[PDB]
Amino acid sequence: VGYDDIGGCRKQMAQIREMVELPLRHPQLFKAIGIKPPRGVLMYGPPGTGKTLMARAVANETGAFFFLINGPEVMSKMAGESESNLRKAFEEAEKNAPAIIFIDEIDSIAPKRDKTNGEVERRVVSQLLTLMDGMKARSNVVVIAATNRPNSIDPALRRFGRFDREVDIGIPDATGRLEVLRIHTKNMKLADDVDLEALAAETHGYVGADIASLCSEAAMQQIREKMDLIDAEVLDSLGVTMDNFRFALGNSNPSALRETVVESVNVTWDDVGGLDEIKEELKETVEYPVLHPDQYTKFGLSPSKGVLFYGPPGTGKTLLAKAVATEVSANFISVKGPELLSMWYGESESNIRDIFDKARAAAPTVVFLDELDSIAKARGGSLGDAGGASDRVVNQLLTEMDGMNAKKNVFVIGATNRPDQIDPAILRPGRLDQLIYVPLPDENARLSILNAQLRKTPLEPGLELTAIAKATQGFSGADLLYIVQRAAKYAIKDSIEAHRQHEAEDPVPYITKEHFAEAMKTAKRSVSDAELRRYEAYSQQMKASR
Amino acid sequence: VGYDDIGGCRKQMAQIREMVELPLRHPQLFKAIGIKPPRGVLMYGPPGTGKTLMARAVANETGAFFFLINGPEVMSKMAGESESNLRKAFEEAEKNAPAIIFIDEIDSIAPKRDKTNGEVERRVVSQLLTLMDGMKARSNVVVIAATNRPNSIDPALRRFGRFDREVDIGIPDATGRLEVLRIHTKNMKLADDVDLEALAAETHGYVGADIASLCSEAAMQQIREKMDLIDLDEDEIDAEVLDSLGVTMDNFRFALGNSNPSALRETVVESVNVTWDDVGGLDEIKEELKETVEYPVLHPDQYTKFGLSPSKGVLFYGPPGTGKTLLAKAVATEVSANFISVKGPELLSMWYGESESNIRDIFDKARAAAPTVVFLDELDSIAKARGGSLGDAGGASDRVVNQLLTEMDGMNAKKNVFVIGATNRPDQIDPAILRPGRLDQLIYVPLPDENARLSILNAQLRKTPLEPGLELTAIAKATQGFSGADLLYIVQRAAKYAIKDSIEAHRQHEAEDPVPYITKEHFAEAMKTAKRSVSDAELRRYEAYSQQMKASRGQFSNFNF
Amino acid sequence: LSMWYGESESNIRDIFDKARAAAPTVVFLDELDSIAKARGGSLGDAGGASDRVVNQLLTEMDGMNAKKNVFVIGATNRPDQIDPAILRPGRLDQLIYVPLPDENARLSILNAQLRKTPLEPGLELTAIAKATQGFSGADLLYIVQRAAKYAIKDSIEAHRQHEAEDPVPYITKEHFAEAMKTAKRSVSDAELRRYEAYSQQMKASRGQFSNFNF
Amino acid sequence: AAAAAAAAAAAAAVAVAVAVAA
Ligand SMILES: [Mg+2]
Ligand SMILES: [Mg+2]
Ligand SMILES: [Mg+2]
Ligand SMILES: [Mg+2]
Repeated sequence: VGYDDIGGCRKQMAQIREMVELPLRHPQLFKAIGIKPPRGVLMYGPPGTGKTLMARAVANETGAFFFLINGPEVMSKMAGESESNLRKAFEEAEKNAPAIIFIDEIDSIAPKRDKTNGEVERRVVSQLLTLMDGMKARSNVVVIAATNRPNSIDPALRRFGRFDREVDIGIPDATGRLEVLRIHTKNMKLADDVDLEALAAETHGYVGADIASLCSEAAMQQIREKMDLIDAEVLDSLGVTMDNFRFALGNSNPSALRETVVESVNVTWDDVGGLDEIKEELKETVEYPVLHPDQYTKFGLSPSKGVLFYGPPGTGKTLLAKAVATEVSANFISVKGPELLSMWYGESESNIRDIFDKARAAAPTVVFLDELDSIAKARGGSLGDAGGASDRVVNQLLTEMDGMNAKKNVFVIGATNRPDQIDPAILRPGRLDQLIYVPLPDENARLSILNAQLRKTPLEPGLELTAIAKATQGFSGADLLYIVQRAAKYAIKDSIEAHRQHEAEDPVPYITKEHFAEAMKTAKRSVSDAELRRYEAYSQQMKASR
Repeated sequence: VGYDDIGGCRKQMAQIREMVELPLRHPQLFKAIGIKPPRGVLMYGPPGTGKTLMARAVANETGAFFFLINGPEVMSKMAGESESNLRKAFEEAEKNAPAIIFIDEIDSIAPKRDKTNGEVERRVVSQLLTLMDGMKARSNVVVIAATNRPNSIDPALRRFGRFDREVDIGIPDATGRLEVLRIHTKNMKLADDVDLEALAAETHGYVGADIASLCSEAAMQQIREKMDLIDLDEDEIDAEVLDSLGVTMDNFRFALGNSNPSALRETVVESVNVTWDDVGGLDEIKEELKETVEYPVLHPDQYTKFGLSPSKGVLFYGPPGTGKTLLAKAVATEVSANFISVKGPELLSMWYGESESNIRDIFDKARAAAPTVVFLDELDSIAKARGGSLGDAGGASDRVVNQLLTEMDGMNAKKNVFVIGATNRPDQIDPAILRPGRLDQLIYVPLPDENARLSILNAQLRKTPLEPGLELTAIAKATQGFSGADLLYIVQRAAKYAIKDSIEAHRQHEAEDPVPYITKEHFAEAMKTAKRSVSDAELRRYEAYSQQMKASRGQFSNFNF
Repeated sequence: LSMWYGESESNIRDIFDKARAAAPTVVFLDELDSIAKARGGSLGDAGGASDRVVNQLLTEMDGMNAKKNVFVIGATNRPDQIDPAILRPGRLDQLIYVPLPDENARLSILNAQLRKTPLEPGLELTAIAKATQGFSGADLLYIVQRAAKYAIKDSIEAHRQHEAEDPVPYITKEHFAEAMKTAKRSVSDAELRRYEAYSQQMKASRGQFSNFNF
Repeated sequence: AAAAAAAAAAAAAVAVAVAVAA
């Protein structure tokens, strides 16, 4: 693998390239300018970005000797042997022509000295320090490192003369992902229909090996679908369609977020009835920044990020969250209400900051904070442990959602049932801009909800739902779902009865008007009139403020 | 190397040179005075300060025999061989002329015997101790040691006879950094435009090993600029381009703006782009803060002539989304001192005492790399009324508050560390931290007035193209109760409508730049859903607290002598 | 304090061993209420480490040891959190209350803080002392610092004018007149009455005491 | 002739954590 194999990161590639090559190629310029070049690099970033690949590329391309050092391979049990191994490695490297040394996973070798209990780790840390910096330290020997946890390294190691510059090999952009796809799909025979540009635009958080996994999975899917269809000429008809890549992309997810993946639930924009205005506003707010950033940068403003749905229970806020998670390109991070909390001290805030760090790392991302009544509450409670942690968590939320961060397209979606109990600093614009009220559907909204729910099911040709929609006047989408469930249960009971009678001696491939009439005589109207009074009072107070 | 290479610490230079050279050049004075000179040196300080350079300079300077021992170089697998190596080293050093033994990284050879649990390290420490001071102690042999941590050394080695004198090779001051710049930029082909005084002024926490990095990467920037287009020839370089190699001031400015002190390398804050022109309104607060942060750093001579220490701390309180964090960002951007940013509970840990360790570490780094601006966002998390935590979480919050108190005001060296606090609920902060000496001035950041709102709009729409016929005075007048966040929301909604119109128009045009700027109708439609963020009850609490502060302040107004 | 098990008490033992080794020694325990709190309060604790720490302090400051002249000084502003055992005579016998300064004490403090600063010949501090009633030493320091800041501002603008074409050899009356309009009292009446109640409860402990003859 | 060799690897330590009640 040469430099051509590495792609998606041009600045860092140049940074290592110039230092490793130009001093070994034309030292006349350094002799003329009278300064020696830097001789140390520490490559860091999230796992699987291509650090080892770039090291391999420079090793294979440069004519200088390459020596490989692994992290734990040098450690031993005897007293004074790991340091001997390092000395042997360094002296062997320096004995020959100008060379490159690569200490893979240095964070295993060299943690902070003060925060370790052993002794051999301290000795080997000191040995590294002395080897790289000391009397007659190095001569035409370049050292490169790779790690995933830069902060967990001895600060005495992060100085000029040891690791002169710390290049950040982070996730690539859309164009970088485009070149990664083009690089990986260069050897496999592809079909003409698929266009890699759309795939690169669709993928957001995928880094390096994630794209390699995508390509491998698409090829495997193509092979598996052709291998089962058929029992020399088969080799000629080997082509990977756009459908294979779409399958792989739908079934995949970025590595950093794989543990936070949500179970796939099939919901689409047509599956949610009514709420057309709210649906359109949400679509605008979501896909405007991600699909058209050129307009936003032309106008020189940032986009609104946060949204909050509030209203009676069951009206469809979590359904809208599901619909978004299914029908937006950005990554999704779902969280239950108190799911982040912990009994230990200073861990619920660590939980919040880790999830936000992952979200803003794999941007753009939609974080769905469900049931904010638990996390947010109202800061300044009833003293003691009634507020001791409930305030620290809120403060961490505030400072993570707004303050001392880089704007990186992270949209927080809220969902509550009693928003009057939410801390007022959370509701502020710039944290949760939109205060959307999701009211109980009216007659036409209920008709739309019924049609949406009955999308995929047999219906009698002469059956109308207008009577059902109009005969409620107080119901919610959950109640309409309950009516539909009871009707389906009675219809399937009739079907089982008919099947049993036929066996003893499709009878009903559709639901009937009498089935609906029999099912509807026992309805609920779950939302009470006091809750409606409270919600109306809150909404009109909000409008008065408006 | 030579005696001029090590610059920035002349006092330590002379202190080492005394016993390294004078007892070797002319011992007649010591034989007259009757007392032998010291024969033990321990150089300690933060990494990169110049310890190894001082050892190399001594080796190059003295005509005496030199013996360098690296730290873990002595240990061997055989039982009883490390001490044999030490014995061989010391006997070889002593058999020759009056020699110097340099032991680098002594924290590895010589840990405290009581805390270690192995056996070979204890035996090595005992061998070293008896070699340094026992029967038949030494014969005109001087031992030099270098370490980054002196507290992790055996107390028996920190004694007269073994290591009598400990020199502290510490961070250079402005003059020392100027000397380091002059030393490190004396062999390269520099430009005529360079004033090293400005560079030594603007570089604050650089330990002297960072000056070399800054200079080298600045030179690399210059060569990159003169290589990208003038001469990209992999084969050979013509001599003409080499002679046009001068590292310019713009290159040095770039190098300074990219680099940061090695000490604060971990806590580097990702760059955000806020400007004093980006922050609308709050002109009085802006000037006051600018003075409070610039006068002690730019004019130390004035303070030293007046014999008084500057005021350091400052707290911001007010309704949320008024500009506290924005002011913090602007400070971090365009002040010349280092910045340390921490969120509220960011430094808490489940382990016992680890939060206290983190607080101590960040404040020690802050005073080490001073002048430094530490921003404490949302104090209400880490600093609450002590004793009010009846529901006990172990009482660790009280310990955190005590540590903060006695780290901002205790047994310290009175270095330049300024603390900005930002909260939106000051009533929950302990009274013992709102005192002068920790957080002197308490600045109320109130809701914008008409002129403040107009200025905020002008600042937010500084770069966005606008309709020539548009006027924001009506927008500023219409609100009368909004905050900066609300005005930003109005602006963003206008942007949203504009981008919607632009996208749909472009789509229609492609089906078969119509909108080059936001318009009056866009603003009218974005103002239809405008809302106040802060209610009156919260405003009532803030005004009541401010009135209480005025009661604490209003007794004087202006008096007569 | 330390995360490990027993290392807090090990550190305390080491510090006090050094103190009694290099005697006579002075040991300053800043904010004693942080490490020495009343035992048993913590419902949820880290294995009772704070209780073990305070017990270690108790045994080392009074136990099976000698009196090698080691003087423990504590400085805390919350004497309610300190365990009663520590405050026993023979461990910390002298409880000194440091009240707010009176008129002559504020005058003394101002002179002490202005002992190295050039001053206007005609400036008198008696008015400032008479005008600060509830102030503390920190507040008087803040007043002085603000006056110095205004003096430096005037010096800087004067030097700027001089460069455009000592102007302020010393601080004047105006720098105090303009610097004391923002001064404020650090301690409120709630904390003041809390400390007064604490002092009076100790006085009430001294019950039925007067100029009595044996 | 035979020979000996020394080896000292590690041990096991104990940490202490703090919990929060409600
Ligand atoms: Mg790797
Ligand atoms: Mg739901
Ligand atoms: Mg060195
Ligand atoms: Mg803020």
